Amino acid sequence: MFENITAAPADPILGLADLFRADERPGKINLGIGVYKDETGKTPVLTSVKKAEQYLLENETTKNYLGIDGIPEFGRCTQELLFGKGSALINDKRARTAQTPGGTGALRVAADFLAKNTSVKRVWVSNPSWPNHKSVFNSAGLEVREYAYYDAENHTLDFDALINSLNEAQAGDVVLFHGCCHNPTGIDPTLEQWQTLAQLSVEKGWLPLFDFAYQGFARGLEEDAEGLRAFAAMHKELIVASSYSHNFGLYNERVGACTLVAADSETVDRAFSQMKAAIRANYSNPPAHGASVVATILSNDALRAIWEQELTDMRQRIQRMRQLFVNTLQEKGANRDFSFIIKQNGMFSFSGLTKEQVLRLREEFGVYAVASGRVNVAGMTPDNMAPLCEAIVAVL
Amino acid sequence: MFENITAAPADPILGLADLFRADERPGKINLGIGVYKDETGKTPVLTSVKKAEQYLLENETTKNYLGIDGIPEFGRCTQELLFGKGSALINDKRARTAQTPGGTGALRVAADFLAKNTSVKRVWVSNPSWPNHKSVFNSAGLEVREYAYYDAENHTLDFDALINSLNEAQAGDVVLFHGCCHNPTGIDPTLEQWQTLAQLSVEKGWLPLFDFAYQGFARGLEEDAEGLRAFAAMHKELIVASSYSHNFGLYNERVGACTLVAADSETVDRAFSQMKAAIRANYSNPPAHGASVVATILSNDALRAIWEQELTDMRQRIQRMRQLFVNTLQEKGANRDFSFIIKQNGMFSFSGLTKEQVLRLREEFGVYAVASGRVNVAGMTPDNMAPLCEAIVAVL
Ligand SMILES: Cc1ncc(COP(=O)(O)O)c(CN)c1O
Ligand SMILES: Cc1ncc(COP(=O)(O)O)c(CN)c1O
Repeated sequence: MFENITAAPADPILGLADLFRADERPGKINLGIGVYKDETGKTPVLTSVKKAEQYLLENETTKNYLGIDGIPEFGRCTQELLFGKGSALINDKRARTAQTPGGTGALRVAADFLAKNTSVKRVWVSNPSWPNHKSVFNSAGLEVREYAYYDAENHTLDFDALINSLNEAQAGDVVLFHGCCHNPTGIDPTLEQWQTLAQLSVEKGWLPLFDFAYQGFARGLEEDAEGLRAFAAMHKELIVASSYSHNFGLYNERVGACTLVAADSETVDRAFSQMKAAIRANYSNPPAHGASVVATILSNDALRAIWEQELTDMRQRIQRMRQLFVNTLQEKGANRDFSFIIKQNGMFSFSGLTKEQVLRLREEFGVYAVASGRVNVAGMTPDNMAPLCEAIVAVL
Repeated sequence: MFENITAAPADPILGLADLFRADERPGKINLGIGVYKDETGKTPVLTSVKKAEQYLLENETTKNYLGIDGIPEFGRCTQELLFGKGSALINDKRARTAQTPGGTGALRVAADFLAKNTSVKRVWVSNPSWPNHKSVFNSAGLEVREYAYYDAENHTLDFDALINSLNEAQAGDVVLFHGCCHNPTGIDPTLEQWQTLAQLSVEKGWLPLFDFAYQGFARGLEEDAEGLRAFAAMHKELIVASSYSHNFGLYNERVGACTLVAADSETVDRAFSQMKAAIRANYSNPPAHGASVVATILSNDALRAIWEQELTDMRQRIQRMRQLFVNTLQEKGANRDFSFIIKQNGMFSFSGLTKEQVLRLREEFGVYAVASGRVNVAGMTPDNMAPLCEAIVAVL
């Protein structure tokens, strides 16, 4: 049966790690990572998270299955985090949240629900986007189309091209929006541009799908949701796939949510029963540990206070590294203006390097970046900043 | 979109649960549960699991992503549990294991791998089987056909009718086998029958898919894989979906595995890359806590000794209840012969009640069982045994 199964290509983010590990050169730097890293080069367990795990160790009396949709307060809490504490969507019971294995899992559940219960045939993703986007929608049997987004010349959101590619793009098509900290560009719409897109979205009959993987990493917990919130005000229907992998450092516990909103309560319950039937035929019911940690933090005000500070420090570390990257570049002799880096948000940016400059830094120097020129600013430390910058000045 | 989504039909097993917590009238017995309960009626955390979780609290320094296929050690220990300590499959490197979200998640990733990389169009499951088998194979786009299994009259394995229905199965079809503790029947093949089914499988060209959700609950760890191991001896290729939800009490942490064996290592390496591509497009990589707990216990001889003892006592509790149920039925005055309960394995048996006898049992009060007649013997305690048997005698 398996004799003539072909190999499956190297994953563009994952494949680079092996290459790295296996290189065993001295002062090598990996900017191809997809995880926050602190000043010392590591990805620690948050203190709030370790305190909430001690609590669970002492209080759990059973590991009996969660409901198909998970922990209830996990769902109340992510609804307030996404839509704000007094949202009409919450008071009018127009939203339903299922706990899922990570943001990727929420995205696959949304895709299987849409494919099996709806007329959606196509989803529009930005060019560029996180490459596993195309694979979850394609696995569910959905066509993915690309809209323009980025200006390589100016390192900006070329809004006009985005709006023009989103023409025609039929009523009943899904448009996927990154809520904040665009991966791979770090270029986000302004609140005026989000409000325009929201208006255009209801004029055109699109179904907005927000991918929210990085809330809290651009400007703040509430600021980062204004885009979503501008759509949620004008739309009857909406889907949000969020992750708690980054803002809680819970990467391997698979903590995310898939939120469904419909015009009203009765319609969200009918549509959410089919979302649950899609979960049941995939993994049945969700991972409890990671999500229990999130519900314990978010609901205990001491713990939450400490988590918010831990998140603020992760956000400020990335902003320091963005200023220090372009300053050191100007100092070591960089030939080009790289100030756009300071404008961009979260852990990713396109460095503005050629595929051949990205192989030059791997081969010659210790520097590892994704072929696209995407670097992760959290991989830079005040310590490796000068050898990294000398190496890219050398390939400019 | 969503305006006219129809409600999903209530899940047979899970739908009874809410009717149960809505009754709240006094000495209600729920025998429709899918989990082990002890003499208290509780589903405890194993103390071996509490001990391994504290070790993880003290020793984890990161929650950074696992590989797509999960924890290594977890994979090796799963293969020795399944295939035995020195099996040629492990020494020839013919097997590859991916850590998965539960036994249901393993079934779904085997199903997407099979639907996307293979000529399989059908899977044969027994009649009866766990209701969710049809649904995960169907969500992957696979046809499920049914082979005969149970003898309603004699309460046995109708072997002649199973061989016969399986002659309709073509080469390149996957046949699904419950490894031990058949759900809902609890009727398992003898080793002589397993060996028959293996030989016949080799010459007719079936692809074996074993679902092993209860290893250790009928006889013992090794005794329970005896059937798997007869197929593994003569087959080039096979797939095993296993769960650690029941023998470890790790239900809501979603701990299972999917094992691929092929003719040789380079073939299973090429096919396993396609399996990992299917995982990546589903939930990206697996939940760490539960599998970390399984690998810690299995790795350490002290913890593994305590676990084996905890599994022994669960297995002996089910066996005592099977005995005490047919004895109490006898002395409470049952006019049917329930001897067959003693012969069956693990938590489930068909009681041999009609649809209208289980409805009246429930309404005329107390006892909740699946419409099918399926009873979970671990929901019976020495305390509720006589009123339960009272009510069953009352309806024959
Ligand atoms: C845009 C985007 N969406 C979804 C995800 C997935 O999140 P998770 O790690 O929980 O799968 C990522 C990766 N972190 C992402 O960058
Ligand atoms: C036969 C069978 N297979 C698979 C599963 C699923 O196991 P899990 O809960 O780990 O997904 C079950 C349910 N426990 C089952 O009874």
